Amino acid sequence: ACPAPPPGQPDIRAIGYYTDKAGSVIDPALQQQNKDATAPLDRYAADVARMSDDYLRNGDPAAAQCTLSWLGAWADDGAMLGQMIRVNNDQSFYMRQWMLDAVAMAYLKVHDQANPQQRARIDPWLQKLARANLAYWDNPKRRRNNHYYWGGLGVLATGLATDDDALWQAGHAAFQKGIDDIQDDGSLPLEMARGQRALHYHDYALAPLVMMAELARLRGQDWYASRNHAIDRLARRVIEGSRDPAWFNQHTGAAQLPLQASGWVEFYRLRSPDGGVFDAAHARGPFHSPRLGGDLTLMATHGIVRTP
Repeated sequence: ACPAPPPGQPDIRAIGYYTDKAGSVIDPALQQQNKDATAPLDRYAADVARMSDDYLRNGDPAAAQCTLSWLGAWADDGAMLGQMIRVNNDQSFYMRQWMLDAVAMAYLKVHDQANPQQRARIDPWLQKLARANLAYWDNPKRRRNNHYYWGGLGVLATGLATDDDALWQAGHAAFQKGIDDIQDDGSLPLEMARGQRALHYHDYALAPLVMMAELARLRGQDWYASRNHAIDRLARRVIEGSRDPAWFNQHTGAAQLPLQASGWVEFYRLRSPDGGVFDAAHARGPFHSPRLGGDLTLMATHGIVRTP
């Protein structure tokens, strides 16, 4: 049957772990403190991705029903709509954005099996989560780096799964901020500030944008073109940096930590002129990222959704 959903807590208390302004040197103790305070959150994101994956893999509505049941349970519970407790930075907000990405993607993947009683309980929950996140970004004091783009993913997914065109435009807007931040050398001036993790965060900035561009395709919309294919520039710099960190290691004062490019390559393999460049990355194996929707290999090959 459907296993019992964990109780949904209406509060996030996450902890920051970078020590320096570059957001590069992890404090392993504060990182293990966050891993323990966000393990219930991650376990649910993994569980709703896993079951949404299972429905895609074999069509079985039971996995889609158990996914919808868990989401509606956490919607009833008002999960994550509480106080985002500030320990040493905005990690609790970040965590809500990433959890929104996971649950909104997982809803999406199983949305063609939802009763009208499921949508009515799930849709206002995701729309509250999304508008709560957008409100953080209404403040011009908040620098719109990769966090803005990751927030865009879940906002956009909610707008698409709830048929909310103001949330769709909001997502599209963050995507456009991404593509417009991409310089002619393929870099991103704010992620170039991450020192050791400049490459890492370039990759981190790409995955949501690519993923946003795929949700666009679900409405029959090609956003990969924008700004003289600026996403091709950013993708180029990431994949040619996962093998050759020399450019980042030079352009940043710091030496890079090796990168295995994220599962966005699963999708961009099918969209670039020479998808062959992504053969090594592809071979590193089936990519799973709940925050990015789950089984990216599955969704790249057979589609984020079974039916439109």
